[PDB]
Amino acid sequence: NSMIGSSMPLGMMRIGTIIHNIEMNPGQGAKMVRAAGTNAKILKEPAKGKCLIKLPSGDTKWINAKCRATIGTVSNPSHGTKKLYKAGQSRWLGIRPKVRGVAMNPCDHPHGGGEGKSKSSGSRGRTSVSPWGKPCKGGYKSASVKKKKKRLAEA
RNA sequence: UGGAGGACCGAACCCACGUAUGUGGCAAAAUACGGGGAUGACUUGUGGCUAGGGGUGAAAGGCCAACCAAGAUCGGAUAUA
RNA sequence: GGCAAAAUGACCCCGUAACUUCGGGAGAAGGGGUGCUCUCCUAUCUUUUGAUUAGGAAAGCGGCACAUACCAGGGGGUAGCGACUGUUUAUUAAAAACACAGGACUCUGCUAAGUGGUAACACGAUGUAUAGAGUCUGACACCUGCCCGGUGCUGGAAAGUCAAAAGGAGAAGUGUUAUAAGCUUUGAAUGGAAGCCCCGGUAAACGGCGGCAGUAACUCUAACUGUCCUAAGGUAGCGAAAU
Repeated sequence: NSMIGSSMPLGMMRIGTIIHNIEMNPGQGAKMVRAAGTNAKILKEPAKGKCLIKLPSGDTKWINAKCRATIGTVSNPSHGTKKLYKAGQSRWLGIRPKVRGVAMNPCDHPHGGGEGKSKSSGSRGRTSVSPWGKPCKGGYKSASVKKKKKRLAEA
């Protein structure tokens, strides 16, 4: 009897199930997967406090057994599918119009300038860069690779 | 039967497209006649916030007290030339 | 440069094309009618008494003229750019500029990434990958070729190469002594993470995408091949174009 909407610690949870609304620290409060209809999935139960979970990001983590979850995927699966159809919809949600790089005068974004469209060089030009010299394509992480690799190689 | 629309025509309203006027003018940016949208990414009143290598920008090097590729005013300072 | 000026305009009726995303084009275009008088019937109307006001029949009646003044769309055919409504250089540029929903890539497992500050801390967000940030393009349809050699971004192997801290052992100054003790100066074999070096990965990352020389019963050109070079040698498509 694993029934939908119910919660419990993972210690009373069986392998292969589907879950959402996990909490990272023991009882802190559900901060893991929460969005409209997105489902994690457990992978095993070694009785060492930890439980290996596969998250929607594809990657996986270990959560203490005394932590909790909610059976079944979150509600409302379509929201990730509904395509808006004008500008007013964004505006209502809260957005404002976002301006690109190659538009701004060079004084304002590293991609500026040009007499007509252009951004960077054929030798010099580094890549496409954020407003603060940080590059955004290629797999860039900016020395948070330290944190990533530490928490990974804890496996 | 219903009454949706970043729907339509058109005053309030805002905005500022063309011509002519004016060019110590009525006015240090207006007027006449025509123009565009006109339930929406709307217009507005009130009061609060962001302050100069900074703000803010549906991005023009635009705007920040009538003159911004770095405000105003004091001071270094009778700067230098 | 038909700029301006002119003209069309209203209501009712007739009828209305290409095209298509089948919602629209569309007030498409193109026409007619519009006054008042009495009568008839119709409705309607309690504002009581039966008539009055409007509509639509049908007969007059006058004017050149009957939305008579004021008010009030010029329309059609076809390219380019942009999908459009929007926004912008207050106070010479409102556009093809910007945005825009739509698309892809990259980053983030939550003390989330990213941002402001020194720093607490705040935003992110009383949000949790169908989420948030950045980047390029810009509805829709058809589609999106080749190159990772360069710049960047990135994974990774042991090798050497390592800066500093760790520092052998020499040498040297001075000390009876002519050079032991001792202090001191310099040293200086090993030490050394990243990175450098190397091998990879990336083009909806920044970027680049060629020459020659012969060759057919008309020349031509070359379907054919020989060729030099690259990392790769411009595919679909388009084309004296905003080029």
